[PDB]
This record gives sequence, structure tokens and C-alpha cells, in this order.
Amino acid sequence: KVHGSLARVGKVRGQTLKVAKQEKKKKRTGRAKRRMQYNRRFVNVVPTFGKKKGPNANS
Amino acid sequence: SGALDVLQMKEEDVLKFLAAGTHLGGTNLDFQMEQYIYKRKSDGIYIINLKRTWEKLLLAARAIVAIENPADVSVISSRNTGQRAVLKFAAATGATPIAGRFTPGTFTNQIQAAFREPRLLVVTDPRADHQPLTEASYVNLPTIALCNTDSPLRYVDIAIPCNNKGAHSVGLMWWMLAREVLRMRGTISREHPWEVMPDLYFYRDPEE
Amino acid sequence: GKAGDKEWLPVTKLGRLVKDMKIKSLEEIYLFSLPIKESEIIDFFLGAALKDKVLKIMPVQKQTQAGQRTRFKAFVAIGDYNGHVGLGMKCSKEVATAIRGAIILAKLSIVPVRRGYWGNKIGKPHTVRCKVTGRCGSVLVRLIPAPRGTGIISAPVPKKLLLMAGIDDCYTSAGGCTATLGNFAKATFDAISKTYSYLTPDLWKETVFTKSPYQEFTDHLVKTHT
Amino acid sequence: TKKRRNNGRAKKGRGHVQPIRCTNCACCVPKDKAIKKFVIRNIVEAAAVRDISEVSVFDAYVLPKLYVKLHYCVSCAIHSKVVRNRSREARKDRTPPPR
Amino acid sequence: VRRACYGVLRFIMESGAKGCEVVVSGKLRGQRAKSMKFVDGLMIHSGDPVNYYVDTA
Amino acid sequence: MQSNAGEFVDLYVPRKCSASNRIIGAKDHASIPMNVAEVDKVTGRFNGQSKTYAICGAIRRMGESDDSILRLAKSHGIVSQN
Amino acid sequence: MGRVRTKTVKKAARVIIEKYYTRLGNDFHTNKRVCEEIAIIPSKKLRNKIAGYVTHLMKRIQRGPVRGISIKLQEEERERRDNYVPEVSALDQEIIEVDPDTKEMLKLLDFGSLSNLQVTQPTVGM
Amino acid sequence: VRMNVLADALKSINNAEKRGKRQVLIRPCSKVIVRFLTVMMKHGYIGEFEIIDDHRAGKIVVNLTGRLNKCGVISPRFDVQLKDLEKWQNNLLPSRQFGFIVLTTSAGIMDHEEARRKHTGGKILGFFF
Amino acid sequence: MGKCRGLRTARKLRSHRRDQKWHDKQYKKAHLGTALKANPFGGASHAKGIVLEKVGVEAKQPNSAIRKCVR
RNA sequence: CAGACACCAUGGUGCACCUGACUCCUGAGG
RNA sequence: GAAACCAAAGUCUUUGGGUUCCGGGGGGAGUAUGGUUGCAAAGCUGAAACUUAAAGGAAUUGACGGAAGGGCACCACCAGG
RNA sequence: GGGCAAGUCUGGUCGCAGCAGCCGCGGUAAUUCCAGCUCCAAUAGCGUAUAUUAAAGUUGCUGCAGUUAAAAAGCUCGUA
Repeated sequence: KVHGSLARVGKVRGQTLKVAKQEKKKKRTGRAKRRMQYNRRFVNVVPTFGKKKGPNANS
Repeated sequence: SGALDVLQMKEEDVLKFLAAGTHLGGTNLDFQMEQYIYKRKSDGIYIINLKRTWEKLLLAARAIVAIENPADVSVISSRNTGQRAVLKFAAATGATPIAGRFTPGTFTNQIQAAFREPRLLVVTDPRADHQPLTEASYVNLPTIALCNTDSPLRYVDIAIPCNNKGAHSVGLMWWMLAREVLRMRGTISREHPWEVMPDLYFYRDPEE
Repeated sequence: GKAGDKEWLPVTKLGRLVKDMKIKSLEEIYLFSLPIKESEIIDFFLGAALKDKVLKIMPVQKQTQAGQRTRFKAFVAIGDYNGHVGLGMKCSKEVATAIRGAIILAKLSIVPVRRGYWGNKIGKPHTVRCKVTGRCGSVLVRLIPAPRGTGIISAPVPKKLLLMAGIDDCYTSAGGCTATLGNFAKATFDAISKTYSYLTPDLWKETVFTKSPYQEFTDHLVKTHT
Repeated sequence: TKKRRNNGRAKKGRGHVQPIRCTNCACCVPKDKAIKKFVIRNIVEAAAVRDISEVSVFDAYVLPKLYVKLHYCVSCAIHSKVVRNRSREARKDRTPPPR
Repeated sequence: VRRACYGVLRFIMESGAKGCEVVVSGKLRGQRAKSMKFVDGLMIHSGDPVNYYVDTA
Repeated sequence: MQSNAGEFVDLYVPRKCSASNRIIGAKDHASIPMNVAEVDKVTGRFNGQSKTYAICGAIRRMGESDDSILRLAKSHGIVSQN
Repeated sequence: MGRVRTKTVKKAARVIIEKYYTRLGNDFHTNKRVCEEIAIIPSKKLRNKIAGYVTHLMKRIQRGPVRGISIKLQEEERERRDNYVPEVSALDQEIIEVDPDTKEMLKLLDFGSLSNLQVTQPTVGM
Repeated sequence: VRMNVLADALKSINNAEKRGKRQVLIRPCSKVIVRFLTVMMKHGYIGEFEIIDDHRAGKIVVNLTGRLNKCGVISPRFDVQLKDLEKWQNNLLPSRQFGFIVLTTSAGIMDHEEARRKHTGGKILGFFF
Repeated sequence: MGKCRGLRTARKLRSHRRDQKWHDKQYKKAHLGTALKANPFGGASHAKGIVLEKVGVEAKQPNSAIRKCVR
């Protein structure tokens, strides 16, 4: 409405803490990474296994 | 055409026509039947032109001919007066007969308790056989029909002027049709008229 | 595992002629302008290179006497990439059933779409010969031919239909309601079919008409009935 | 949209009309946008008449009728079932119940 | 759910049945309950012959 | 529908009409012709060789067709009592 | 009031009547036994309702064919009876009064006949 | 009353053609109507016409054919300098392979193909295809 | 449709379109300069100010939260 | 048709939910 | 034509006979303000801030009516216990 | 989460903190939050605010709508 009183702030962040996995490997740079996506998806393992499936899907 | 003198009519027909009360028509003005009319009787009623009735009947008959199986022309009447009429036609010519109720869907309906395969429909009044007339134009079938001056002309290809309601009018036209198709292709042959009388057709006529 | 099957049941002259191979293509049937009431005819002449795209799976409903009721309405489009396409709508109790029926309906309705050129005349048709418009519910889609290498410039739903149609190059403008998708596909379907309905001066030259396959094959098609 | 084509009875080819009144509800309503009802009825009805015909002497005369031209307004005419609700298809007919 | 139901339903019908029905009831998708009927053929619920003619599990 | 000097584009060539000069398109309903048998004349008895007229959806729904067929048939012959 | 016949009874009755016409009587008791011979009916109450309706039908039937049901032999008999000849067609009817325009129809077909003239009290038929 | 005469004639033919009707009575009859009909006739879009002569203004009976799909009128007329002809032709005709835009040029009422060769523009009357 | 289209009617079309343009809400607010006068953006894109006070705002339904704004 | 025709106000809420691939697999033989 | 409807609300993407008038989401509002006409009551011209993703039309299906024709039951009434 | 490309994620919270152009999430088994992990898109660039343009036939010259959705002056004469 209009009100005036702040109450609670950063409540969720006050009990969630971050952590890190570091690296086995670097996250790839430019041209090499762009090429890598096309090879990893298609020329491998030429696709014949599975269907209707995402790159991060649990379906 | 055919052998040719009796296909320009003859007195025998003109007597049968007058007797059966073909000649009288409706009192509704026309725009599609108008050409056919000979002259108008005083204070309404149209006198159909027997010359026109002939030519159309022959063109109709000819279309049934050039089919080597006469079964795939469905003769249709739902009128009482023409139930006996079509039954005799089917015996004679070899038509597949539909007397009494049509029962909707026999040229339509994949799942049905009856199906008929025609190629040409002959109708006795398309305002009583309206169900076949509508059904036929959903499945690409030509329809000849016996039409007066107040019958629908939509989805009718070839009309035959005639009263074609009640009495001996419906009977006689079935008799003359059967006679005509048998001339070209039958066993009357040589374009000369039938030895069967029109009285075998007509209505039942209440039996004493 | 699972495997399909096929069976032929004729109730009409046309089914018998197709299986006997006195008709070798749908084009003959289309020319004579006779209905197709058997899916098997389309399957027999083609049955390969037929892609079925479900355009939407959207549910609708009506209120029953006690609480709600709901059902699935499916739109399926079918077509080869050689100038033949169909559209079929079916509504059934479940999603799967609605699509299954829709496919059968889509096949049955298959219609030729004429393919022409922008201005060219050599190297085989890439578009349409005439601009064709179709309306559905106040949506109007206008297809305009486009030259080679332009590609299909259309919204996703009409573009898919055009692709199957064999129109690889097209300009479109659609006006009206854009929220409605069943209408949009239907209007494009009206437009593509209209190409045959246009009379071009290249199509003026006249013909002596069919004597009907029913009449000519009459004797052949006595099997137990004509 | 129009729920009655003639609006309860038309007034076309006429630019205005005078109002009539109701004969039992007295309320102003147009004359040809309201129900008009002829009432022809015997003077001695179906009631009185049975003893009036037997008791009469020196008489030979067929019974008089009372003639009154009633006018009803819409709200009263629906209510007491002079007219009553009907199908929307049936509305397109000008054909009324026979007398 | 639908794949499992269709396969079993189709197999039981194929064996020879006048008809059959499979119902899956309970919760799905969190906190709402649902039922589905996957039916084929003829089924009755009429009088005493139901007990005789139909086997249930 | 030709392209170039007379290359064939096209899926098929449709039927035409002469009762209104309008094509029968593409799978349409109420589109059928009408084979009238010829008779050889003089000795009677049907000999071939059909006269065919093409009837379109349009004419039939506008209730023209009856008159049209007669005009078409008469103009090219032949029926007795013309 | 209650226990009006159901479809199951009537269908069976039509069946039986057509194909066993000569065997069937008009008496409940004998017909009940005939229904055991010519059919398998899994209840006596059902068989009784069938048998019962079949007697009622036979009674109506033996006055000629009746509504909603026909027997093949009776259909043949009616067919043969109707050979009826009500004209022979023209009577002859030659040279009688005809309408003045029907007259010109005969006239220009090389006949003519006597014909009606004059109009008095139109509208005609009124 | 009539502020264009082309527009009435063109509609009249099209409405006849829809029916299958093979006659019209167009009027008031003018020089431009005659000229438009002849060019139209030559390409086969309509059949032959016959001008009946009266001292009113004349009346023409056109026997038409269904080889036409639409004869439109560009009312009010616009100037065309042979570099708006191209714009019109893509816009309002279904292809560049057929159909004519018919204009009036100082070298006569002519189809736009002939106009292009002459390189004489003028005022656009209408089109057909 | 409903417009004039003679051979001299340029002036009438030119002015009629201009007159009707003003009706539209999106057009009018911007062209009358209303947007600048009422709201501080329109004629600027970013703007810096001094904080007057910190406000808690007990957000109007739907959605139950304290939104929390500054003035 | 052509007997009688009366006061009566107020009141709240959520989850209806979306994909195709026939085995009890027979399991002496196979 | 979205339909209801409609021989015009037809001859509109195949878009164009002539001319005129009015509208540009819904509310604020025919309100504010200035002018004008009126003796008066009133009439005409006619804003904004702000508010908000629905306001609205039509048809469809349900539910409900102290709207109209109906039926059926001692969980309803009747006659009564 | 949808439009929208890519989580029927794992922990944490539980109509709280926040998210949210818009539609809407979060009231305990949150695929919208807060972190982590994974994946996507563009890639030495990318996000954001704002003016304007396109899409928009939502200003309709080309090319609008006005029976009922926003919209024919009460009606006629009549000069520009």
C-alpha cells in the first residue's frame, strides 16, 4: 500500500553459502569451443542412440 | 438418335400422355422450366410441351445406355404411386430398386448396414427424394430427375417436364423410360415400342 | 516391440481399381474430381516420404452435468515434398488418440497444390504462378511468389505448410488475429489449394473431358456387384 | 443485436404513433407495439344462460354478444398468458394460435 | 504410464477377451489425485452375471 | 500449365466447361461429366462413342445445369425431334 | 402399467415368426416348447415372454401382414394378387373436350379434338 | 449519377461472369469503353460485343467469356512515367508473365507492353489478367 | 474505408490525416511534451538524485510481500 | 377461453494439467 | 460477415464510381478550463495527471431463475395412522 | 516455468527474502526464488535504461474500421 516499515532483508542469503568445484579443465575459449559443440553433438558417435532428449534433460 | 419416325413421337404416346394427366402443371412462374412450356392455360396452370418431354426422356435414356451393366443406375421413388412403378422398371431394365424410404446414407457412410454403388440416379421428384439429391452432390454423382414447375433444379442435370406427382403420371413416365432404354439396348430392339402396357406400372390402385 | 499391418476393404469402385492397378496415381482421381474415402489408396501410391507434423495438441472443453469435462483437440498436417498436402483435425479423449485419428483424416484430405514460377520458366518450379489468398475467421494470409534464393519469409506455422507444398520461396503477409493458430494454418491451407482454382492463360487450352472410369471399367468391376 | 426483428410488432412506414393504455394494468404503451385482443363473448355467457333460456317466455331472440376491444401491455400480456415464451425459431413466424 | 497400460491392455485383449479395462488410480504430479480408464471391448456391471463372467485383480 | 516453349510443369491438366467457361478444380464436389450414348441412326441400336459434357460445382449449385446440357447437346447434335 | 416388453423379446419374436411360420401355432403352451427346439434361451421367463409375443403376432399375422413385420410367403401372395389393370390406356378418350391450349398441343401434333371455350366467373375453381 | 463509366462496365461484366450469364447491358457508352473492350477482346479475355445505337447515348451488349479473372479500375487515374509501371506491375498483378496494365498514351489507348516499347507514358486506366 | 480521392484532393487528405493523428494516446502524450512535464524520463535516459528516505511498502494484492522501495 | 392471482433483504476461497515403440516372453523340443 | 444476421451489411488483397461525417483499448469525462448561446433551466466546443491487461462483441456449453409448456416418488403432498 | 534457445536439476528457503517489461511463480515434497552444479545463446564482447524506427493494414495515399465490438450529425435546404 504505502506503509513505512522494512522488516527482513537478505533472509535467504543469510543461510545459503557458496562453494566451488574448481577445474579439471578450463572452460574453452572462442573458435575451439564453437567447433567442439558441433563435433560433440554430431561427429563422435554418429547419433543412432536414443531420441527426444535434451542436453540437460532428466526426461 | 435411332430409327427415327417413332422417335418424333406418334399418336399412341399423345393418347397415353393425355390419359395419365401429365399435361397440367403448377401455377408458379419459372426461370428454369420456362423454356419447356408450350402455352399457359387460362388463369394459371401451364401446358407442358410433349415435344420437349420426349427429347429429354430420350437423352436421359441414352445416358443409362453405354453402361454395360444396368444395375449401376439407381431408380428412386419414395412416393407411394411410384413404388410399384420402380419395382417393374427394375425387373425390366435391370435397375437396382429403391422403393419406399431411402434410409439416409448408402452413397455415403463407410460403416453402414447397406451401401449401393450407382453411377447415375433417376429421381421422381427431387423435393421428395431430396435426401438422395443432397447426398449425391457430396460424392460426385449426376442426377436426372422428373421435375415440375416448383421442384428444385439445383443439383439436377437434365430435367424432364411432367406433373410427376401422384396418379398415373409417375407410372407412365417409368413405363416410357423402360420402353426407351430397351429400344436402344434391350430386347424390344430396332426403336419400336413395347408390347407391355403401362398398366403393369402405375399405382397399386385399391383392389376390389 | 511392435509392428504395423495393412488390410484393404473396398466398398466402392475406386478402391478396387487402385489395388488392381488400373489407377497408378492420385493425379488421375484429382483430375476426374472424385472423392477418396479410403486411406489405403494414398498409402499404396505413396506411403513413403510422408511427414506428419502435429501443429498443436491444444485441449478444449465443454462443461458436463457434474463438474468439468475436458478433451484434447489435435491438428495434424501431412504432405510429401512433391506438391501434395493435407490437413486433418480430430478431437478425442486422450492426446495420443487425437493425433492418431488426425493422421488418418489428414491423409484422406490430400489435395494437389499447383507449383509455378516467379517469372522463370527454366529450371523447374520453385514457388507459385499466382498470388493466392485464403481467409479463416477474419485472418487472411496472402501468399505472394518470390524469386529463387529468397527462402520462405513466413511465420513458423505457415512456413512448414509452404515447405511441404513445394513452395521454397514465398513472401507472406498475414493480417487479423495472430493469437490463433488453428485459424492461421487453415487460412494458409485455403490459399495453397486456390492455385489450381486460378485460371491462367497458360491453362486456357481446353480438353474433351473424361468418359469417367466408372463407365469404362464397368465390366471389370463386376466382382459380385458393379 | 436484435432479439425481435419487428420489436414486438413493427412501426415501419409510420414515423410515430399515439399510445394506447392497458385495460387492467393502465400503463402507456404504443398501439402497434403492444398486444391487441378482440373479445366477443355472450351477454349471459356459458353461466347464466342455462336457466335464462329455460325460464324465458314470449321470446325467440338469439343471445346478444358483448364486443370489447381490449388492449394489453407487454408485461401483463405475458403474465396472464395471452402470449407466452416460445422458441427463437418460432419467433420468425407471424402465424399465431388459432381462435 | 500410458505405454505400460497400452502394452498390457493390448496383450490381454489379443489373448482372447470379450473386453477388458485397466484403471490406474492415485496421485501424480504432486498434490492432486487422478484416475485414468484405459478400456477396450465390452464390459458390464449388470446384476449377478458380472461376478461369473468377469475376473478382477 | 506449360512453361517455356512447351515444357510440362505440371501435376495434371484439369477439366474445363463450356456452359460457363470455368475450370473444374482440384478434387471438388458435384463435379462429374455426363456420357450420353450415341445411336448410329436409321437402323437404331446404340453404337459407342460417348458425347461427354463437363458439369462443374458452380453451375449445379446455381441451378443452371438442366437448360445448359440441352444447349450443348443441340449445338453439336444429335437427338431426334430436333 | 408395469412390465412392458423389452427389445430383446421383440427381436427374437420377429426372427422366430418369419422362419418357422408353418410350425408355429397360436397356443402359448405348445409355442413355448417349440421355442426350446428352435432356440437356446437361457431363462424360462425370457422364453415365456418370447413365446407369448409370438402367439400374439401369429394371431395378427393370420389376417394378412401387419405393422412392422412381414413373412416372405405372404409378400409373394400380395405381389401376384396385384396385377391390377385400371386403364388400357387410352380408354379410348378420343375427340372430347380439352383445355383451349391443350387443344393447340394436340393440333400441332396432327390431331386436334373438341375444346372448351369462354371464361365466366374467374378466379378459376372459385 | 455517373462520375466514371469504366468502373460500371468492368463490374457489370464480372458480376455476369460469376453467374455464368453471357450478356450485359452496359451504358452510357463512350469512346474509351469501345477502346478498352477491343484490347480486352483481342487477347481473348472477353468475347465479341455489339454496339446498339440510340440517340440517348448508346448501349452495348457484351457477350463475355470466362477467360478473365478480374478487370480492375484504377480510379482516380495516376501518371505513369515508365518507372511507376514496374511498381504497379509487381504490386497489383500476380506475375510478370501474364496480365496487361492498360493505359491511355498520346500514341493511343494501348497495353503497357506496347507502352514500354514506345516509351510514351500517360494515365493508367485499369488492368486485367 | 471512407475518404476522398478526386484529382485535386491532395490538400484534404494531407490535413485530414494530420488532424486524426492526435487522437492516439501514445502519440499525444509525447508530442504535447506531457511525458517530460509529468515524468522525469522522456527527455532524459538516466538521472541521479539524492536519497530522501528509505520506505517499506507492504505490497498491494495480488502477491504478498514487502516490496521495499527508496524515495 | 368465461371465478378469486399478497410481503421476502443479506452473504467467501486454492490444487480441473499435456508424448509414440503389441512378451506371461515361450525357457521338453525350440 | 466473427457470428447473430444481411439481395445488402453483395460487386473488398482479384483491395480504388462520386462526395461527406465520425473512431483509434478501457476508465478520469462531456468532467476541468476558456469561449459561445439562453431570461432561466440548460445547450454547444472540450483537456490532463493518474489508473489498469483487460473493457467489449458473438456464439457454445453448464449451473441457476419468485420466466413458459411438462412429468415422476408416501426420503413429496393427498387421505389418514 | 511460458513468450524464449536451455534443468520432469541438487541443497537451502516456504506468499518470507526475492522473482515479475508481460503472463505469472514463491503459502513445504519451488523445473521461475537464493546458492551450487549442469546446460544454452551470443563470443572481446555482452547486459541495462531511454529516444526514435521496424513489425503495425494499431493512422490504413498504396491499404482501415463505423448494424451489434471504439465510431453516421434529429432532419432537410445550401454557398465555398
